[PDB]
Amino acid sequence: ARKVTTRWKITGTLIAETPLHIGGVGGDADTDLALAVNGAGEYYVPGTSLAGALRGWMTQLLNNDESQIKDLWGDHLDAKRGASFVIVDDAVIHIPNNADVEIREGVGIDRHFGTAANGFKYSRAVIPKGSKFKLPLTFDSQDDGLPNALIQLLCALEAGDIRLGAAKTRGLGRIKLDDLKLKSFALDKPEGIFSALLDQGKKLDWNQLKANVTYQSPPYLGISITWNPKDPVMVKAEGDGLAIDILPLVSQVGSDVRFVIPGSSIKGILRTQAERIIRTICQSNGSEKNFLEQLRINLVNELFGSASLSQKQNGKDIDLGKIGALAVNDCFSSLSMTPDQWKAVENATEMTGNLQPALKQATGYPNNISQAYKVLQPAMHVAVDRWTGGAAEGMLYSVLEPIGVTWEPIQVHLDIARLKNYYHGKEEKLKPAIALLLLVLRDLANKKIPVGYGTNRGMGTITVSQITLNGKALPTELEPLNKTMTCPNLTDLDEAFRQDLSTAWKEWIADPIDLCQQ
Amino acid sequence: HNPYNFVPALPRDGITGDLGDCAPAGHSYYHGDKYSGRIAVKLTTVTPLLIPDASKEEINNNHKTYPVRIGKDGKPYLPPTSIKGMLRSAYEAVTNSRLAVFEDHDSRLAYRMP
Amino acid sequence: PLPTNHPTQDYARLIEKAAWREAIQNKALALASSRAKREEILGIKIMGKDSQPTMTQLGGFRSVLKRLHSRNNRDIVTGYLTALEQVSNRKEKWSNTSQGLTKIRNLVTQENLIWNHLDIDFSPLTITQNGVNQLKSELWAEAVRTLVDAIIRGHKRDLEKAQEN
Amino acid sequence: GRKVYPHHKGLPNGYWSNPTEDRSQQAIQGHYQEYRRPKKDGLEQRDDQNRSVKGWVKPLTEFTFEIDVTNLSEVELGALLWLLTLPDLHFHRLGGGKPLGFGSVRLDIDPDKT
Repeated sequence: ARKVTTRWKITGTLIAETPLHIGGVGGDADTDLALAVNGAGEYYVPGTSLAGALRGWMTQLLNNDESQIKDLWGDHLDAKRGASFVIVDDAVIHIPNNADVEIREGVGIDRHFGTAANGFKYSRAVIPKGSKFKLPLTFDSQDDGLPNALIQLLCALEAGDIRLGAAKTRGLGRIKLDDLKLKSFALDKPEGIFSALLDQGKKLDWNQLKANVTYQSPPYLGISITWNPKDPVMVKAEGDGLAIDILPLVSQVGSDVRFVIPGSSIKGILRTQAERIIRTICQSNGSEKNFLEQLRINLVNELFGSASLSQKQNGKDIDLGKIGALAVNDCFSSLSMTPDQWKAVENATEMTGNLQPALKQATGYPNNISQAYKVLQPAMHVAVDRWTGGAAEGMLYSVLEPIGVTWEPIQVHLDIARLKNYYHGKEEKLKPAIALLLLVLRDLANKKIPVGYGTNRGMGTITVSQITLNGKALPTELEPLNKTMTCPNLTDLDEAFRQDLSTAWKEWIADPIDLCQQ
Repeated sequence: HNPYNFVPALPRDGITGDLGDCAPAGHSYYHGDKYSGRIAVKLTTVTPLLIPDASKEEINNNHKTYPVRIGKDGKPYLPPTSIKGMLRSAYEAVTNSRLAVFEDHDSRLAYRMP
Repeated sequence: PLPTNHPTQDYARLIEKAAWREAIQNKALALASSRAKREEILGIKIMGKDSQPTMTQLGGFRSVLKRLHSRNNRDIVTGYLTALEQVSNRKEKWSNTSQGLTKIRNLVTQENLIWNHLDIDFSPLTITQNGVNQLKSELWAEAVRTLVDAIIRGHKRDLEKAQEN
Repeated sequence: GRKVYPHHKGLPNGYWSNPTEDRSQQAIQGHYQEYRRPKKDGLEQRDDQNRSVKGWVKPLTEFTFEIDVTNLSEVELGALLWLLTLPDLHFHRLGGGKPLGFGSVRLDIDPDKT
């Protein structure tokens, strides 16, 4: 056979730290994008999808060196490499308790009219959060010990730095490894081959290898925004309720339901303001473009990403698509409910009847409707007919306004390494994208970006009390980003840095080239 | 005086410019010629303001009693939708726009003979 | 057919659900491809440019049918239908349907009726003894959802041919 | 045209004061307590034609709100700012009970936050 000095069984629990979507061929009559299922119909991570997740990350770690990658992941064409030395099995996903798959609604909002673009209405089945699956990894070593690149990979898994599945920038795909175990079998020797057959291997202390190494986390900037809703903030639930027509969106977060602001939603509002800034400077209109064309404007194509779209340039064929360097994570409330407490609200039928206990229960104030309704408040609304007054026939509707729901910080993740690759390594080309992002954050802090449903209709205004910029391995001129800002107008960043960004920003405004074309 | 009256909705055929029907300015960018920004308004009550909280309405013998709607600080929560509808109906009047909420009104009404 | 106790009965049942699910899906496509079959199953019809009921009323129903995960959830859809029926203006929204509100009530509450509409011969698609009775009891709610989703899509895309002129 | 509820000008001192008192049957300073359901036989007429309110927002209380506007033309903006800068004793009507005199409000701009 292939010689194996030592075989390693590497295993542990991978937890969805955000929702997850590995897609099958697509579409189950309940979702336009349907989760991948094994032959038993169980939700699973294809070992292909995890192998490429871990190989892909390793490719960025190792500066896209083909040699060491193919040394561990095999190669079809080298005459001495062939099959992979890392085996990745298919891993079934255990959704916590037996929580069902969530369906997540999606819409594209026309940048001219500010409303749902026609056709751009979709839904994605997503694995909840808290869901667990096995890390099914085996490594056949021909060298002695365990590769540094493979130790670095396992460090990134425990750091939660690898992302899996679809929609990685739009909320999804974060996994974390826990309870990593290493079993070693010296298949080169009699005692180790029999141990493979009988004894389940020598346990290695991961903490020993974890001490021998420093985790080489790639360049990234992380933005964490602390917001409290000023006006109620909520994404609309997928369909009208009984006692309340318009209910907040919830997600399963372990064994409990929490109010969620999808990262798809925070990313679309940030993208919308980012694009509006760019178009405002260039005085570039969006009314004649269709929605896919409206999205495709400079700097946001790199930051927020662009659709895959192969185009013949001239003989050469180029993908216009790139993943977003900017990734936003779903936001969740401080406020959780048991999965049935919320069903008590969704299935309430009378606003002054059984809804009152349901909200008293779910808010945690079973005996204070006043305190309960300072958290979740039902609001009736009328359309008033313009000749008669009174109310228009049929136009009576109710919102469950989460007036006092408290939220977790919004967490944005800028892959500086991904941007730098788009800019072909040129760290000087980062400054306009950074300048744009800080301008978008200045607007977010100044209440210029409302979030969620009903922003024009009494909801969606947020107060931003802190923004914490916390990058790692940033290029030396971007290091003044490492700041906790509390002034909305960025004046906590050093003026010499804000002037340097402003200079590069103004240089780009003067000639707004496609900054990743070279 | 009857406690309601009307504001004449003049027909608007041949009305031109910003008072006419027009394609909307849109949301894609801030137009060089068109204003955007924040207006701060003070609203002060002259007569008492009813802000009934129908979520907390209490009923005896089919009669409904409403508390005032209050926010998370216990001050009255005046809804922005209620402000917006006041403002819009006032705006539609002085601008003479289309009437935003006209229900069906497509049946003949009825009256009684003397 | 396999003996009920046969060791490969579990594995065979995975093959059966797959063959049934894809059969239900393909038939739902076919049934939704004709406007007479849409009107028979749900009462939904086109009246020139008009849809009976409006697509918004179909979307409301379809959003409730997403909650029909099992026959213990048919009370959710019957809850919606009674609330719709108890409000005169919403009931009138469904007049000029071919009795669509009761057709929906039936499909959600008569378990045989989805299978009558689908009218799939499941004998070539089952190999487990008592496969038909168990899979019908298992795949019912999914078949209901699948057929209504196909009908409402085929309705809207026939509406687009009448409406977009 | 557009139905409006003219401001109840000239309501006397103490009109809204002590509103539980059934002053509906005396012309105190020439006005009856028009906002309150009269008592019948000395008992409250809490029938199912009227509502009741547990309280209201006092007169002379003040609210601040903000308007964020996008791409308003000078006509569209000037129409809005005219409503928000009406001369003295022009009052907007807000919320419920407008036929009874409730919800007359003065809107004016805070220029320092605009």
